[PDB]
Amino acid sequence: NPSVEDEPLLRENPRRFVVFPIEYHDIWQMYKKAEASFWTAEEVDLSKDIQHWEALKPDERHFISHVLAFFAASDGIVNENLVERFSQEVQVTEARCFYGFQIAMENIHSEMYSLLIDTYIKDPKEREYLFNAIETMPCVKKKADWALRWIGDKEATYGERVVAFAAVEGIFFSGSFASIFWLKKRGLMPGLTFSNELISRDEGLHCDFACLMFKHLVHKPAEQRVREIITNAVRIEQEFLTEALPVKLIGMNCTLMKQYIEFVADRLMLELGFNKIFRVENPFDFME
Amino acid sequence: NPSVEDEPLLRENPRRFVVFPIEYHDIWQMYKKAEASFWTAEEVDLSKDIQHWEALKPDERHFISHVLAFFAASDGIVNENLVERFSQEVQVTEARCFYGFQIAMENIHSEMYSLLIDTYIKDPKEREYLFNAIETMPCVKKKADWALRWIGDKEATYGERVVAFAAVEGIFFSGSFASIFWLKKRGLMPGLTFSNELISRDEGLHCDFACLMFKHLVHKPAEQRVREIITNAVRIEQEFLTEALPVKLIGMNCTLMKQYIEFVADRLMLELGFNKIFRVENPFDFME
Ligand SMILES: [Co+2]
Ligand SMILES: [Co+2]
Ligand SMILES: [Co+2]
Ligand SMILES: [Co+2]
Repeated sequence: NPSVEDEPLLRENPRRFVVFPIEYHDIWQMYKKAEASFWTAEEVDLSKDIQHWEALKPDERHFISHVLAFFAASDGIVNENLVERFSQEVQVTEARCFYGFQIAMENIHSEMYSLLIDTYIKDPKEREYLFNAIETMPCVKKKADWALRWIGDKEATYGERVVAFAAVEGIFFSGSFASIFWLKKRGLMPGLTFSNELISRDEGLHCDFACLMFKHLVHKPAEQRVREIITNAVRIEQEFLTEALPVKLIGMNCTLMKQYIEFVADRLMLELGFNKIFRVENPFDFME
Repeated sequence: NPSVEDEPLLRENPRRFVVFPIEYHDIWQMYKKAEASFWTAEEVDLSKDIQHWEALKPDERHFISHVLAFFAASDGIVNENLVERFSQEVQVTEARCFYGFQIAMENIHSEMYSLLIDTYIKDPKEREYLFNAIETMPCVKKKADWALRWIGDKEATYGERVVAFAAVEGIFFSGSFASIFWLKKRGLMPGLTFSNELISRDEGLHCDFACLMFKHLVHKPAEQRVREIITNAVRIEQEFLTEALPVKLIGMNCTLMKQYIEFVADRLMLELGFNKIFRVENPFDFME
């Protein structure tokens, strides 16, 4: 390999397989924060929610079910990206650790969503419909396809793929994470919202890490390119939350939801070392 | 792909990425046992050992240091096998889960050994010597090379590679796990032996799982082939523990150590569904 041979993160250097002669304390500290946040789905008590789900309005259940549909496999995709690309291509021991843990936690998120979906939708029909939302519901498909693309895209560089996946884990999740936090505020679905809390704290960590990898990348995509992969994520996430599945359904103001998504992308841009794109304030007090 | 298209474990079937429509409860139960056994190195208290290491005899420290040398990277190799082969080639959600966890736990074992090595060898010279034992100490190299081979071996089949790695995780570790348990018995090195307890319980689980994968493999290697990959592991592990690093050094009877290694391989053969090879009793009461 050429250009790669000059990238600390990817260079075939290791000639080691050991951990303590610690090379990057920043990457290491990130792996430690994650190890510290370990949790199992068994910990989220879903016993009640089954009826909480009943107390809901039809438009709300519609909403929450479509949102779950998406979360049902995305953390699937992620782990399929991390095991056949990142945790691989990267040869820095501290980063492979962070990545080994991320994969373990994505399979737990993945499990969490399923339990959710099983606890709420008992009629088998719907259940299968939601489980295979990747191939049944357009909107989510137009999402899963995006993250699914950077996996097999044989052309994109690790620089571009890290950003894109940061967009998937932060922008593609921010929409729903915000709306789920809304419910919590409004006193609804404590099993949903509690799980949504643990998981969100993980995705936050998975993005900062992605950003951190980006910053250890030498030859990275130009700002304009990054701005465009992020911007596109914003549009696909917006369209999703104020069109194919309007947050109106749970009583939220689309226009503000949009502004939030942008505020999120702005925070992602800072993290990556660039300027804000949209320059808009985070409109939800319970999010800032 | 041909033959593979007919293997449940490897067939490009998924078209899912979700976990709850649970297909194999046996593989699932194995992933749950593992999730349940989670532990962090932070949990092993090494505060004392530094001097316990001093109370030891020179031949014993020699022994324990060379044994650590090996454990310093093997769990490195394993995870490099699991991320760029098994967790990949396998498409069964329950198995990828077990594998996501195994990788997370191997990076912790990997960390555990380093902490050990740092706590015991303070002089930097030795320390680097042991950390790079893969390229410094023959005997271990003749071990790491074996597991390292089935990783890049482009010819071997997933059937053969599962057995071989089961040989690496059970036979290549049994020797040292036995001798470390000896010390525990004889009142020595509680930090070493305690960590050696947690880790051993994991490798046991990693082998049964490997065996379990083998049993879900349709078209597998013939018994003779399996007998030979296992037998070879026995010889390389024996030679190591009664030649290049005789258990004599910690007061153990080589001849019996050999018999143990065979008893271990026999238990591995049963597990895989075959007949015992050696037919010898497990000689250590504290192991059977
Ligand atoms: Co996740
Ligand atoms: Co994530
Ligand atoms: Co291990
Ligand atoms: Co193992």
